[PDB]
Amino acid sequence: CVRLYGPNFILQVYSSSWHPVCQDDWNENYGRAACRDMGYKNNFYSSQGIVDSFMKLNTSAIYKKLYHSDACSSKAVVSLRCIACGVNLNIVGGESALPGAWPWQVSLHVQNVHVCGGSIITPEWIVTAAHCVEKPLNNPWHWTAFAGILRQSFMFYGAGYQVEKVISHPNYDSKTKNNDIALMKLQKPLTFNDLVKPVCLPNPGMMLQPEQLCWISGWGATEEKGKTSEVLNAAKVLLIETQRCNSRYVYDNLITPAMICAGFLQGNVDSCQGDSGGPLVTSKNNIWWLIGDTSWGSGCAKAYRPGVYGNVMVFTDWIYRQMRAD
Ligand SMILES: *[C@@H]1O[C@H](CO)[C@@H](O[C@@H]2O[C@H](CO)[C@@H](O)[C@H](O)[C@H]2NC(C)=O)[C@H](O)[C@H]1NC(C)=O
Ligand SMILES: *C(=O)c1ccc(NC(=N)N)cc1
Repeated sequence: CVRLYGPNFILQVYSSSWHPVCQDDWNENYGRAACRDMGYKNNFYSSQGIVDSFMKLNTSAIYKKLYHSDACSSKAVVSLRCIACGVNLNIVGGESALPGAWPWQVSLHVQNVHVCGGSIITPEWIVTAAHCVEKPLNNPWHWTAFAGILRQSFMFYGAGYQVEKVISHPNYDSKTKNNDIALMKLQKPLTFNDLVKPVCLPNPGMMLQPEQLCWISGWGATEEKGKTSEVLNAAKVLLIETQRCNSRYVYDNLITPAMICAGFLQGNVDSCQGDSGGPLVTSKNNIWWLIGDTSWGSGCAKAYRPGVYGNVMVFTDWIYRQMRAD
C-alpha cells in the first residue's frame, strides 16, 4: 500500500485517499526500506525533501510506523527514487538511432535471430509484450537479450544475456491482445554505462497531454511485409485520444483502458512487425518514462490504422509485485 506519485516521485501511503509522507525524521534507510517494499530489491538512488493531510513517522518501536498528521514540522514531503533511470544522450518513416539515445532498448533473440523488442527497467528486469512469449516461446531457455548494440550484425551468438524467467500478465487475452505485457528476468545482471541504462516506470498522476509527444524505437520492418531492420530506428509519435482511436473509422471500440494509441491518423510513421514488446517513451520533468509497450495494429503506417500499445501505467503495480515475489 506504498506508491510513488507524479513526475516528482512523491512518496504516498494509502488510508482506507492517498497522502504524502513527511520529511520529518526520514532518512536514506527508511527510503531503502520503502524501495524494497516496492520490489526494487538491491536498487536505491535518492531520498530528499520536496516543497510540494500527511503520513508522519512514529519515533517509537516502514508502513506500520506511520500515522495521520495535519502538518509536517519540516514543511516538506519525501521524494523517493529507487533507481537512476530515464537519462539518455544530452519502425516505418523513422531514422537510425544514435548510440546512447535509447539505452533501455533491447533486442530479444530466439535461434540467433531478432524476434521482439524490450525495455530495461532494472539490471535484471525487462518489460516486453505477452504476445512475444506465447507458446511455443513461453519457456525462458529460448531467449537471449542484446543491450547497447545498435546493429543486428554486431549481436554475436554466445554474447547475449540468457533469460532465466518469463512472466505473462494473468489477464492477457490472445484473441483481443488485451493486457499485452510480460516481464523477462536475466540470469546475469547488466552492466550500466552510457549505452545501457534503464527507462523509468510511469507513476500514477503523470498528467500527460491528450496528444503527448512520444518516441518509439525498434528493429521492426521499415515497410509493411518487410524484413527485420539491421539497424535500430527511432521515430516521434503523438498519443491519439482513446475516444478518437475507438471511432467507427479507426479501431471501432477495440481500445480498452489497458491500451493506448499513438502515431498519426494520416499514417506514414508507425511501429511494425519486429518492434513489438519495445518502448513507447515520453520526456517530462527531464526524465524519460515508459508509457507503452508496442502491442498491435492493422498493417503498418496505413491511414486510420495507428499503433496500439500496452498502457504500462495500468500494469506498474503488477510489475512491482512480480519483482518483489522473485
Ligand atoms: C507510536 O507507537 C506506539 C508504540 O507502538 C503507539 O502506542 C501504542 O498504541 C496502542 C493503541 O493504538 C496501545 O494499545 C499500545 O499499548 C501502545 N504502545 C505503547 C508502547 O504504549 C503510539 O500510539 C504511536 N504513536 C502515534 C502518535 O500513533
Ligand atoms: C508488433 O510487432 C506490431 C505492432 C504494431 C503493428 N502495426 C501498427 N503499429 N500499425 C505491427 C506489428
